[PDB]
This record gives sequence, structure tokens and C-alpha cells, in this order.
Amino acid sequence: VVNFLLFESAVGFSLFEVVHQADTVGLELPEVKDAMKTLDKFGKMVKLRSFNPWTSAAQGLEAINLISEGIMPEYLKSALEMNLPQTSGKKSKVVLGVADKKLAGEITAAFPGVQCEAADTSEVVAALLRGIRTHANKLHKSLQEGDIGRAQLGLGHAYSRAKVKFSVHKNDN
Amino acid sequence: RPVDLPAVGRMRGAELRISAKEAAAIAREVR
Amino acid sequence: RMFAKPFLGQLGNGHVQGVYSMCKDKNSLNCIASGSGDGVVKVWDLTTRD
Amino acid sequence: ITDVCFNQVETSVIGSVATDRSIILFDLRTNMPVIKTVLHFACNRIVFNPMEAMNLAVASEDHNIYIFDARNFDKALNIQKGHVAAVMDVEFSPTGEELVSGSYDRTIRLWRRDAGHSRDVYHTKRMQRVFRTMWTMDSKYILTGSDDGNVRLWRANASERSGVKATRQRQALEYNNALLDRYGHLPEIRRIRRHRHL
Amino acid sequence: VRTSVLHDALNSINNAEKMGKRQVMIRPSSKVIVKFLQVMQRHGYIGEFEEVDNGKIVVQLNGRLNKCGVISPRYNVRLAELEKWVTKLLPARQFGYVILTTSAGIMDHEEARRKHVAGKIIGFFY
Amino acid sequence: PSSMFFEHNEALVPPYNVLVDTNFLSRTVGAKLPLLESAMDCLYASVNIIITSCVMAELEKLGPRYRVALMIARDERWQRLTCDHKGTYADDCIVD
Amino acid sequence: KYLATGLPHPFESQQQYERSLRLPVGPEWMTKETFQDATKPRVIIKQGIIAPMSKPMY
Ligand SMILES: [Zn+2]
Repeated sequence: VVNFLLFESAVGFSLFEVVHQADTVGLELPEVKDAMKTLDKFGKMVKLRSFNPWTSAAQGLEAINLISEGIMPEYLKSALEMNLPQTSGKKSKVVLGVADKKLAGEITAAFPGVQCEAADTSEVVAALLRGIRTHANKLHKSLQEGDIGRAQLGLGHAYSRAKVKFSVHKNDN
Repeated sequence: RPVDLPAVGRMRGAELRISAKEAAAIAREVR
Repeated sequence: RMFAKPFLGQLGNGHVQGVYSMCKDKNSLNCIASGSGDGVVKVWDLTTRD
Repeated sequence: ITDVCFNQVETSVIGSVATDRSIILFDLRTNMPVIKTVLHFACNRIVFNPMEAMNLAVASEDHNIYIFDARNFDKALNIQKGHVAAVMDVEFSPTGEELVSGSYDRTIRLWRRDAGHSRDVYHTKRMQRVFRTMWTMDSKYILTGSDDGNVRLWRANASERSGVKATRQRQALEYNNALLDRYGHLPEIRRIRRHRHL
Repeated sequence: VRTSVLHDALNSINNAEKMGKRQVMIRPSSKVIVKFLQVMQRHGYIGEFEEVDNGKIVVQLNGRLNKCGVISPRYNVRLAELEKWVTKLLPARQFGYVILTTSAGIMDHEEARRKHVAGKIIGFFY
Repeated sequence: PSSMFFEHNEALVPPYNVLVDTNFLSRTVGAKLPLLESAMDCLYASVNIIITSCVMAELEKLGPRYRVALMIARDERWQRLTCDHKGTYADDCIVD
Repeated sequence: KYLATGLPHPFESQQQYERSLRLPVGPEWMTKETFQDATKPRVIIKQGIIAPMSKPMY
């Protein structure tokens, strides 16, 4: 049973709040797969709760080079402090759904009241984040300034160049 | 034909009759 | 009566001899187990029934 | 003592059946038996209702399901009679309003709680006998452990597909169900809704 | 008349396992029948039986067995013969058992290979 | 197909993949004959011995008279090739 | 064949049953709010673990 879920993309990270959660026994069923296909039957499942864009491409570069290595960033901790109900897990918990297992462990260690479900382990949150990645252009378009294609393009170039150190020994042009 | 029926002798009800040659044939096969 | 089609699937290859006991997990939602007649038990996950 | 079942609603109340054709209760708080009733035929399995703490169901060799009240064992609250061979397993739905019974012939029978007769019957040439049937915690799908070595996953509400429906889709389905609740007893509607291939 | 009361009992067990009943009334009882059903109950092909007296036997069966049989001339068998007799009587070496009246009693062929004793083949089930 | 030199299949080298039909399986249980041991004694090579779900389906569709052959087929050490088609007809499944 | 052969189970009188149906359910004859309130199902099952009830509600 999922309550909220994180979703990080190149323009920023947004957390959705699930209402009418997905059936977990009939996940391999054709009617439920068609529901995950169609936006008119998956937007009933997800409702956009919060959005945090980057301030700059330097912050987006730091975001990938923290998230891919596993460690969560301070502004992700900030937005989770802002959006999640402040609890400690003694009598009531909040189930968050995240894509990566190391990020799950760190969010659970930073917030003791938030139980995280990784998409690498749990098939329900895997199918649910898969549907959000499918329809991610239309779920954000009311506050998607511009597009996502050039943002992903420039951010993949910046991430690859920071990993490779390309400009310091490419000079022949 | 039934699959479960054994191959040594004839079967009638729950009684399986083995002729004296067939129990000798198994003792020949062992030796 | 036309769209009454109740059979959905079968968990894995099954057992060798018959299934004489089985029990769900009442806390989880996709944890099943089944113990057969030749004394082998299996724990199934309902999300991956292969 | 053949079967044992903790009451999930009222903790520390344990029901059991035994081959004396009897059901026995147990209070775990004061560790002793409580009451014992002898029925006419042997009971294969006891189970409790997950929404009503006092109601139980025994699947019994009388081809029958007896819904009993644990406070007054004088009479059965309900008697479900639809089978052909003995009933092997009974299981309440987690909503507490339906029942699955796997029988010793090749049948699963789906029941409402107040019905007294079959809502559905499930069968298959490959299914050899039925020994253990139980719901999933969705209360939408049922599982059947057979004597063919197969665990099968059926659905209750055989004509109701799962997933997210549009509003004009689930309104058509709810409208059809309410309309059958009203006009389900007329002769043409009755014979077509009761016809099932056994 | 079949003096083999063991064969009459085993015929009744086969008729019930075919007809899908859940108990029988083996009307002439014995002691070799009780030992036979003791081995079948060890290997789980029969639930629970009781000998009531006038006596007769009530045999709760699980619905797990396929066939019972007696070997009518009761041939003598050594261990090196016992392997070939098992693989010629049973459909598979891992399915079903052959019953032996040994000097250590009445037992299955796996218990005979455990206890290193040979004997006469009396019956089989699978 | 590659590895075919004029009706000589060069793709089959041991361990031999052997598909089993229901007729062969019923008769090799009827002839008191162990399946993998007799296949290895026939080919003098290690077989891996597979059964399609259509073959398992026809063995299950035959009644409880064939429960022994069903258990023999349902031995765990063999590969089970799941089929993605409708009719569960073993001949057309094996030929396709 | 369109008449009913006997009284349904809870009903005790011909006037009771034949006057208790009396109103069409459909959306042509009733308003949208009435149609929704009259075809709401009795048991409303949402998705999830339907665990047995922990403590008494009333
Ligand atoms: Zn196929």
C-alpha cells in the first residue's frame, strides 16, 4: 500500500500522491496493463502533489552526480521535509515509493517514519513509476516550462562530460 | 490399454496371478 | 453469461503430486505457500507466477 | 482434532473440529476448552468470519456448510447445500460476506453469506480433485490447490473485470447489477442467470 | 469363494478409490490386513483406520492411492532379486511400494533394504 | 536455417534436446521403462528432455486413470517450455 | 412469461412487492443524483489488504 511516490526527472523532482492504488495480484493482467497504458485510466491513480525544479544546470549536474552515486541531496531532503507529514514510526508510518534501493535506505534513515519501497524490489511501485515515466510529459504540462527533450539532452551531455573530463583533453577542432 | 498395470502377470480385480515361469524368468534375469 | 470467464491462471509448473495444504500470508498481499503430497513445499509470489 | 483456526477478530478464541463429528471451542485466556457440540456427520474444516467475530462455518461430510453462532450452538444460522461429494475446504472472504468451498468432486462453489445456494460453480477437466481453496486479500481472486498438483488462480465475480474503469463503464456495470437485483426473479432472466454447464 | 481375505479387502479398497468414496467397511478382518494398512498408513496412502468388533475395519482414505494388489503365489525373493522385482512390479522406482513378509515382520522394500532382510513378496500398492 | 547441410542438421550435438509427446510418454510409462535413462541408453549421450505445456495439458485432460504418467511427466528435473498460443494441440505446437 | 410466478423471498404481500418496485432505475427517468444514489452497490470494495477488524467500531 503506497501513499506517496518520488519521481526524479531532468527538469526536477516531483512527488505524486496515489489515490485508488493499483491492484497487486492482477498486475500481469491485460485489463490492468491497458489501464496502465491509457492516460485517462492512470491519471485517476496518480495526482500531482509537489514539484521542485532545479535552479540551474549546475544544480541539476550535482543532482545526478549525487543520485546516481546513491546519496540523496539536501534539497531533496528539504522537499521531503516540506511535503511528507512529520512522523516517527512508532504508531503510524508513511509509505513512499522510490526508484532506487540505496535512495530508499537513505530516505528511511533520514526520516524514520517513512517506509520506502524500491522499484527494484517491489512490482507494484515498479509498475506505478513505470506508468508515470510513460505519461510524464502530460502529468507535468501545466507547470512544465518548455519541454523535457532539450533538458534531458543538455543534462545528459553535462553529466557525461563531467564523468569523462572531456573538454580538458579534447582540443583538435 | 491401462498404463498402471504391471508387466509380470495377469491382473484380476486386486489379485495378481504370476505363472511359475515368470518368477523363474525374473530369477534368470538376475543371474 | 457471455463474459463470465473465471479462469485466470496457474501458479508456475505446479507440484508433482497433489496440493494437500496451502496458506496465504495475511499481512502481505502476494505471498502464498503450498505443500504437496510428496512432502515438498513451495513459496510463491503472486506478482511473478512464472 | 482435524482442523484448528484462530479467530482473527476476537483474539484468544480458538475453534476446532474433530472426527467425533464434533466442534470444540477454546479460550486461550483461561487455558481450557469451552463447549463441544456433536453434529450428525464429520466436519472437515472450521473457519471464522473476519468481520463478525462470533460466526463460524464448518465444511462437513454431509455435503454441507453450516454457518453457526458461537454464542448459541442450538441451531445453524445458515445451511449452504449445493454439493455432490464431500466439502473439503471452506474460506470466508476477507470482506466477510462470501464463501469459497472446494469440494471432493471437481468443483469450487462461490456463495454469498445469506444465500443458501450457489452463486457460482467453477470446474475444469484438468482439475482432478479440490482440496484447499482460499481468497486473496483483495477479496477478488480465489486460489485452488487441487489433487493434480496445481494451484490455480480463479476470480470471484467471474464477469467483472479488474483495473481502473471509466465512469460511464463502471456506471453501466453498477446499473446492470442493480437492474438484475430488481428483475432477477422473472422467468426468462431467471433461467438464463441460473444456467451453468456442469 | 476367495479365501484370500486380504484380496477381498484390497478389492474393496480399489473399488472405493475408483468410486471416490471416503471410507470403507472391510467386513472380514484379519491381522495381515492390519499390517498391510499399517504400511500404507506409514507411506500416507490411507488416512486413519479403526478395527471395530461385532469384526470389521473402517478405513478413512485420503484419495491419494491408485491401485492395491496381492501377489497370489507369494514367491520368495532375495535382495538382488528384489531390485528387479521392484522395477518390474512398480511403474516407477520412486512411486509405490512392494510389501514383504520377512523374518522381521511385514514392511516395504525400502525398510527391507534398510534392515537387510529378504523374504516373500505378498503385495504392492502405488 | 544455418547449420543445415542438405537435410543433415548440424545443430544437434550432445546434450540432445528431446521434445516429448503424450503418446511417447504414456507408452514409456506403460512399458515399465525409465524415461531419461532409456533416452540416454538409446542415444549414448546426455539428453535434456523437455515437455511443452500442451503435452502437459493433454496428459492432464486425460482422466485420473493416467495419474501415474502425469506424475512421471511432472518430475521436477526436466525443462518446461511454456507455450504462447491458444488451442493446446500438442501436434501443431510441436511442429511449429 | 413476463408476469412473475411467485413472490420473492423477503416480500409478504402482492401489494407490497408490486408496489415496492414501482419506479424505474434508469437514467432516462430519474435524475443523475438519484441514479447514482440508487445504483450505488451495497458493499464497496477498494483495493488493498482487507484485514479483519481490529477493534469494535460501535
Ligand atoms: Zn504450445
